[PDB]
Amino acid sequence: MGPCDIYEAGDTPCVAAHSTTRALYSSFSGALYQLQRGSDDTTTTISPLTAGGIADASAQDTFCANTTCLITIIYDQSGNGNHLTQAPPGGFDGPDTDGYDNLASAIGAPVTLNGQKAYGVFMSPGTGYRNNEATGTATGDEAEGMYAVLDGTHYNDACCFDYGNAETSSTDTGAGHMEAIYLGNSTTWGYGAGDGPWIMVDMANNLFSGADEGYNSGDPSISYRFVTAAVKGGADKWAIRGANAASGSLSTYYSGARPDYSGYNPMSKEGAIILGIGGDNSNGAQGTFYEGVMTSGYPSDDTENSVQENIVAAKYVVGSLVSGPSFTSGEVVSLRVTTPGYTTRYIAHTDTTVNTQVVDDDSSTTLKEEASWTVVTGLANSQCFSFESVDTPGSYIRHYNFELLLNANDGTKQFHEDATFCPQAALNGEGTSLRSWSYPTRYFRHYENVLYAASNGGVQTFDSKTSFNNDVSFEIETAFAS
Ligand SMILES: *[C@@H]1O[C@H](CO)[C@@H](O[C@@H]2O[C@H](CO)[C@@H](O)[C@H](O)[C@H]2NC(C)=O)[C@H](O)[C@H]1NC(C)=O
Ligand SMILES: OC[C@@H]1O[C@@H](OC[C@@H]2O[C@@H](O)[C@H](O)[C@H]2O)[C@H](O)[C@H]1O
Ligand SMILES: OC[C@@H]1O[C@@H](OC[C@@H]2O[C@@H](O)[C@H](O)[C@H]2O)[C@H](O)[C@H]1O
Repeated sequence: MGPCDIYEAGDTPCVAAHSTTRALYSSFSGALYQLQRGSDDTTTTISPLTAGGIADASAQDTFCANTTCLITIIYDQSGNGNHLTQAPPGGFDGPDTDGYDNLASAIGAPVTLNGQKAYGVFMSPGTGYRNNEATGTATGDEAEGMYAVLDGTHYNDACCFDYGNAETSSTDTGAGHMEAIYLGNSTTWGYGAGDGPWIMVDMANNLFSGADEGYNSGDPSISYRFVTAAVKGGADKWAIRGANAASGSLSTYYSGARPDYSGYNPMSKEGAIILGIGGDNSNGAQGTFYEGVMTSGYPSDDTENSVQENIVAAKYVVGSLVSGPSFTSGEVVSLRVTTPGYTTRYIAHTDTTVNTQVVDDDSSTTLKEEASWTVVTGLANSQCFSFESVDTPGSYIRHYNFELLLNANDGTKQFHEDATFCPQAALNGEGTSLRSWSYPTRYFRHYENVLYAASNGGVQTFDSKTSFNNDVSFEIETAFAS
């Protein structure tokens, strides 16, 4: 039995079921999600290896070979057709074309379910999926239950990383017009004990960590690499239950009556489905979606313990983020451009500007240093790396407004995440392709001799698809700074 089988057995069936990693029903064998490579814009679907099995990753790898990929659709295994597509603009606009949010990369969250490779949905700020016209999802004050397996170590405080019930107009229509899971350390509304993140319930104009608006000590900081967030709501009653999806039971952080404030009882849920964003399209949050569902009816604590147990069984385990050459901490390297007509330039810098210059043995000591980088363990992820200036120690290469700059490490989380880059076998085949970690859709890329955290096609002029593969492939060579 898969999650939704258990939910069916409990008389609280799924009305929406999403996951890019595995089937949620034992008998499901259809398409899980859809891909689309930047090479030719053509698509393809990835399904389970076998009925109710894990996703056929190799197929995604085959399809995305020597190019970039995005997840265009996360199908609803339930049959209701509540697939999740690119989120539209609402109370806020997305960073993508005409106000849309960004589709996520297909390789930003590689994992293995019981030894089998699969891909999660790594969402950077500005990314979001939605379905404003679902079927079967609770509305009005109707009871419902939901859950999700997220990455307890990927998130922020910006509004809002959700997965649940939202408004069908993509606008904030007031309190009680939402019921979605939330995971982050935002404190603009509710919040819990510790530094976070916290599993909270977005009920519109308020993320709730418990009964009282604002602070609630009953909701603890939950930060496992694989978190199971279970949330349910009914007639003047709801609850927050969390657990290490990798192992163990669900714990109850909240159980009781609706927060005692106008508009929260009875509820006024509209029935749309959102992911990685807020009900009015707030898109400043980040997270990782592995699998999750919504249901009709208030699930019994028992029913949920079964789902959790099944999850633990799925055996989630972080997957390799690196491919290609790769480096070793403490290694001093020099990165050479492979694009035809620029093959004698190296990634260097002029103060905080990271660019490409012509460096050779006649070059000054200063430039050989500005063109030499010390590779240290990824500031935000030990699997990957961060690049430190040889000439300017204490500073690393980080993206800002998507421009590679040379700033000093200020010890913060932001800096850490903006300075982490993961090695991938060069798209053109020559060397490595340095993929951002916090923005898996972006790679080190030179555009008119200046470095950017560019995507294969986008809203920035430097996101150009023209010469992309070459502009993101670099050869690792001996550091000029010896
Ligand atoms: C959410 O958690 C992060 C990480 O602990 C907090 O970030 C720090 O941010 C402040 C405000 O900029 C800096 O003084 C600290 O130096 C940062 N520390 C780290 C470790 O990054 C963030 O403030 C938290 N958000 C809220 C709303 O409380
Ligand atoms: O690389 C992208 C990103 O740029 C920096 O933030 C800019 C910030 O984001 C919006 O709220 C506003 O446009 C601006 O204040 C981050 O350092 C980096 O991750
Ligand atoms: O970074 C070097 C180079 O810049 C970008 O293209 C520049 C383009 O080429 C000629 O047609 C003109 O000089 C200019 O519009 C590429 O992305 C990159 O390889």
